[PDB]
Amino acid sequence: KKKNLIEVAQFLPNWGIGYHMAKAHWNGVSYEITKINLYKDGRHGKAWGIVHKDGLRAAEAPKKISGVHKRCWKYIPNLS
Amino acid sequence: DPTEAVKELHGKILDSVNVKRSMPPNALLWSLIENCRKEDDISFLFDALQNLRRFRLSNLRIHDNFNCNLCRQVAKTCVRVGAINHGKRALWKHNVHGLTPSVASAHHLLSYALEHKNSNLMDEVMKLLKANDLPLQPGTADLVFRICHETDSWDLLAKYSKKFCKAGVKLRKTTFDVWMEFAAKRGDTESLWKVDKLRSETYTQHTLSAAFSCAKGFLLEHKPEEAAAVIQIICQAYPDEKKSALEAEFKKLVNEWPVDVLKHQNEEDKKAVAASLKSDIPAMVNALVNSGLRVSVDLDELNKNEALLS
Amino acid sequence: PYAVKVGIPEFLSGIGGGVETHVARLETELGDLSKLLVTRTLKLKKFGIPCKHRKLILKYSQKYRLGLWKPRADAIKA
RNA sequence: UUCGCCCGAAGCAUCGGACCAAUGAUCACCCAGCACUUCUGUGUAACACUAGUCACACAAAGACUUUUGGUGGUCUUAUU
RNA sequence: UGAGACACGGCCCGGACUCCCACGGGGGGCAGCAGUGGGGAAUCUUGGACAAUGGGCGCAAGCCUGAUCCAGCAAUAUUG
RNA sequence: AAAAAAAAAAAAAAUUUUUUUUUUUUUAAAAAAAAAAAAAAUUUUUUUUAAGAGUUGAGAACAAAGUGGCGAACGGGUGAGUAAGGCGUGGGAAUCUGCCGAACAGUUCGGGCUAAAUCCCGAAGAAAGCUAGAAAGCGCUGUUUGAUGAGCCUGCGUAG
Ligand SMILES: [K+]
Ligand SMILES: [K+]
Ligand SMILES: [Mg+2]
Ligand SMILES: [Mg+2]
Ligand SMILES: [Mg+2]
Ligand SMILES: [Mg+2]
Ligand SMILES: [Mg+2]
Ligand SMILES: [Mg+2]
Ligand SMILES: [Mg+2]
Ligand SMILES: [Mg+2]
Ligand SMILES: [Mg+2]
Ligand SMILES: [Mg+2]
Ligand SMILES: [Mg+2]
Ligand SMILES: [Mg+2]
Ligand SMILES: [Mg+2]
Ligand SMILES: [Mg+2]
Repeated sequence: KKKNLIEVAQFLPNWGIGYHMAKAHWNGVSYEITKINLYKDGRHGKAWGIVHKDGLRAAEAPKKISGVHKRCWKYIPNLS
Repeated sequence: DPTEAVKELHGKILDSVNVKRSMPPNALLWSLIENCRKEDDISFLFDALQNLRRFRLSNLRIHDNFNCNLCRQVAKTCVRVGAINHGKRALWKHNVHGLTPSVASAHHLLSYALEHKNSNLMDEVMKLLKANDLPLQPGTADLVFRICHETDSWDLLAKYSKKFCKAGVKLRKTTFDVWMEFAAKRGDTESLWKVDKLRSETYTQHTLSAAFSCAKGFLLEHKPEEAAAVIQIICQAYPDEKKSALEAEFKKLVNEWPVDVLKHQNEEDKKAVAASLKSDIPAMVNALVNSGLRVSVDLDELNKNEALLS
Repeated sequence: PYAVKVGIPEFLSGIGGGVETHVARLETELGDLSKLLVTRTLKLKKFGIPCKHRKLILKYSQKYRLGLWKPRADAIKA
């Protein structure tokens, strides 16, 4: 079964804050995690991030990430 | 299967976390660490760590991993009982237990590997160090050279000495002594003078065991004059504190050194080295007694060794 | 993911819904897929194709000629 | 069809206790976290001959702070 | 409940009638389109398609639509 | 178990060879999970279990059952009641109005339903998010408006 953003961030040190998360079909965009609002079960929650366009930061203040519980998320090992 | 301190401690935690929804005291986690006794009870400890990490983020809003000493102690407890797989899981960079890999956890794993004579456990612990991006340190080099002394692994010596020298670490005196004495055990003369040159680049003045190994390398060339001068200048520059230790090392010459240096040769080279040592080491003892050194040796142990009749 | 070489049977099997029973008749009487893409309802009615199957064939012919739909290549092993 | 009595299903409404079950506010108390102090234990690096000396994290305690989570009280029961 | 109902094919209650029930109890409302008994001198098919027009939902693709459109029965009507 | 392009000619044939980009690893330039059985000098061939798992990489349906939104207040039927709270016609003030058109402002943070939400609760000021697959496109909220409907009232006219 595929993993959402929370189920990927469980196998990450410091809960994935500081890492670049992206959906699997995305091509050249990721979010740099700033806050994770974990729920009770440990598999669902919210997320806040910094958007990066082509590896370059495009926004100043973080924003809440849409589609966190969609089972298509991954972390980029190269950008982070 | 579980020890009862541990089943009770695990529960009191998984009950605070899950039923009361409040953080337990740290003492309960630390006593679950201190009271682990058998291999099966540290799966209970890892379940506790996962549940406490989930609670720390979920209720306390703590993203951070478990701190350094806690990771040191969970690794040393995982290896004190003797579960090495979950012991080496503390070196993983990506884990659901909040464990930060450190040099100290690898030092515990390599201390076990030294104390239990485990040669491949070097290879897994060092591949875990490289995989999980931890830096290479002089104490790691100390432990690695000490274990590959005791396991008859020259390939590990060459590979990891190249890795450590490329990494730019500063090797201590003791690991240099271990390297020179093991190359004396094996008989690589060119490597012996190579590491002597490298340590002369590193430090200036010789110590006991390395001038000792230099004398071993010169005696392998059947040139007892330079060896005698080297141990002369290392004996003059000491007080009389280690008079029993130098006699113990001369007993090491007359007991254990020829066996170790002729296990790794061929049979005609065994005959040649047996004859060469039988010609040189009585002259070496007579030279040392002539130069003024009062050293108690057993020359009968030359013929009492079962290796030296090859 | 779509069929590279598309004929009448690939087209009708990509439509689905039981319309692939008329593959042999449409191969016999129309032959070419490009003739089928401009066939209209009276010709299909003369060939013995019912009302819903006719409407499906005409719908997917219009979709195919505009690029809006292609038959999938996964229907290759029967 | 209308009027006077008796009964009063469901339901809207109005009360009343009730801290019923939540929610909110406000008190304490308990862990835990951030900064702090240590003659404490356990590690890493110099050095020193094996002892010092820094740097860590101690959660290992401390104690006013302040926060996240709980628990136990109150609200002329404050909103359901 | 809802923007909108005190809501034909929603809910609650009471009543008459009716169908199951394993017998404890449940269920129903053609004055929607067809159709059947009955009453009457007397009044039709248990049809086809969503192609058109109109409507609901959907970004669309579409999906629903007995609205409708169109066939069937009847000298019932019509300057044929 | 990566993206793009080409493969038609001499001495039983679906999937391979070549060229350019790209992620990572191995020994500063190049090269490219565990177990069983076999072969070779660590690799390859076949098979079992993988995968609450140092991110398993794409894909297809999920209708399979639901939560939620919008619509089931329209359309369709009948004329039982109703003699004026109805209807016809003309007016009015003390109101609301989904969808639709046009401006402006926002769309922040916690908790609950075994799991989640555009569902429910709380705080500010009211809210709700989805989509780099629908990323400046939808949606929601507040305030001004147009449009359309609805509620309320009333003059006159309307059986025996
Ligand atoms: K239609
Ligand atoms: K007649
Ligand atoms: Mg009552
Ligand atoms: Mg509605
Ligand atoms: Mg209402
Ligand atoms: Mg009905
Ligand atoms: Mg009827
Ligand atoms: Mg009759
Ligand atoms: Mg239409
Ligand atoms: Mg629309
Ligand atoms: Mg019809
Ligand atoms: Mg006529
Ligand atoms: Mg209805
Ligand atoms: Mg109606
Ligand atoms: Mg009609
Ligand atoms: Mg009428």
